[PDB]
Amino acid sequence: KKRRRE
Amino acid sequence: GKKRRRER
Amino acid sequence: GTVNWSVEDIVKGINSNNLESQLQATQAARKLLSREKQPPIDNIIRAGLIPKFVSFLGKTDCSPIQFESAWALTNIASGTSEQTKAVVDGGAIPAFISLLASPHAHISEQAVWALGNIAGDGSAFRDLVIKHGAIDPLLALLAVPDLSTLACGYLRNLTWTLSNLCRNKNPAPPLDAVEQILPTLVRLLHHNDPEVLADSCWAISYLTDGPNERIEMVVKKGVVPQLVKLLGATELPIVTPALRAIGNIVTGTDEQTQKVIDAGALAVFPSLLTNPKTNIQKEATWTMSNITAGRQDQIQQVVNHGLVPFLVGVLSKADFKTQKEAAWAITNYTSGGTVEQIVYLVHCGIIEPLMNLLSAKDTKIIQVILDAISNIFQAAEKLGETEKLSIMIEECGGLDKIEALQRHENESVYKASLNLIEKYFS
Repeated sequence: KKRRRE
Repeated sequence: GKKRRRER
Repeated sequence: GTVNWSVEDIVKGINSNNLESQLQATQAARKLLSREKQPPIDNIIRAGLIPKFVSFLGKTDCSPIQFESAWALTNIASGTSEQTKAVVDGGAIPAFISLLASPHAHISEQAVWALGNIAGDGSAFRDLVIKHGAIDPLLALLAVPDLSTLACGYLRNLTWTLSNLCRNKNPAPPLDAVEQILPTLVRLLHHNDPEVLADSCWAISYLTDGPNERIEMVVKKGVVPQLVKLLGATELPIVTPALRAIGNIVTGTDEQTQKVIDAGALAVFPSLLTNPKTNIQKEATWTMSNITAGRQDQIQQVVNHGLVPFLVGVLSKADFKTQKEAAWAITNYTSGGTVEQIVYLVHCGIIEPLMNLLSAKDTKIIQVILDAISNIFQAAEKLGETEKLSIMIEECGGLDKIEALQRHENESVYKASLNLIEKYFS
């Protein structure tokens, strides 16, 4: 679910 | 800024 | 008398083997390299001067020429990667590290600055500065009982150079260098100068931009409460990196995210999600989307802090990039939330602004919204109230947009819309 997508 | 120029 | 010399005259003075002539010509080069417009960096490189400047860094008996050459080389290193490389190729890295111990504060400061430009070029020069041993002497300059006794400009330059040792990826900085710097960074993050605070936050934001283990090295030092405090600063140059660091941290484990919540961060989000700076709203909404990807008890704290109406607000009206983060925040919420939490979303007014964003010519936000609708319907099934939801979607023009998407080109999009129509609208 987490997105390292700034 | 990654780099800095010293002007004075 | 050193104003606007030609490069030719600089070369003639530097090649004279009269130290005082060399000093005057090196100052003339420094002034050229310091001018407002188009400093002639390539012409100075092409004249062959970098080796001479580097040898002048070593002239302990002529501190003025150490200073002038350090400033000249700093400004060359401030340029493109190729210009920084020319300085590194001349042997400048060990020569500057040796000047960190100078008894002249203005020379040590200039060496700090030059190494910041070198390390700031990229991961390889950063790691090469570290291998030549820069961290110990840099950290020794800050080993004072109270940072307030240092000159403000000097402390700002040190903080900035340390932030460049923390910057860049592929690879990230060596783990042992990060462990070595972090306690000094924690102390700088509590200093009262706004520029020191901003660059300390930037450094923390770089160190948390990475896998969970890098996040944990930072979070374990106990900085999250100070970051949350800075999240409420009035200075936008502090809020911006503080929020980037907080957002990086909540990309980590649910326990790391809980430390952000425990420190009070959610109480700042009413203002961040309405902030006049578009970039702050966007980063705040992205951060919210990684919090709504958490546990049901973390979703519940988002609810308790009154943040679902603020997400409805950003979905209704914001820059499109922010609206897209808001759509993600809603899909994450509906994917992880309880039935009661999802119901609450609808009572807050999520459906109409969600439907309105189906007019967007962005394929992934359409996929995101369709996923949310399906999740909301599934919660409605368990309550036996899908028809109430269908009518809601129909009254605000959403059914039209969903039907039209059956003829949308992306197969993932038309399959999702087909299922919705087949399942709940007939």
